Amino acid sequence: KPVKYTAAKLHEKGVLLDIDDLQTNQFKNVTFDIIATEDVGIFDVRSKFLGVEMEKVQLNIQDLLQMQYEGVAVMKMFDKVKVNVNLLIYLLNK
Repeated sequence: KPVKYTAAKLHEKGVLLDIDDLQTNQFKNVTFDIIATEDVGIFDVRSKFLGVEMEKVQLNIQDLLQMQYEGVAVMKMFDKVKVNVNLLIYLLNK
């Protein structure tokens, strides 16, 4: 069962900082599905644009925790999608 968040909701919440080359009036057209996997630490994240899956990434919460240890606040969850590490870890653990 995917948990779905629009880019706009994640932007409002502070999880998402920006999407390169997307006007903020297009954030409503971007949706992220976050899907559990057979590993408790690993999440399958799909990036959709107007209902179409454009890319996907597997995120291991331990890789995020390692970032929280270089004192890194933000990452690029997709080459264009900047996200806040601490808020993402909280989201994935919720």
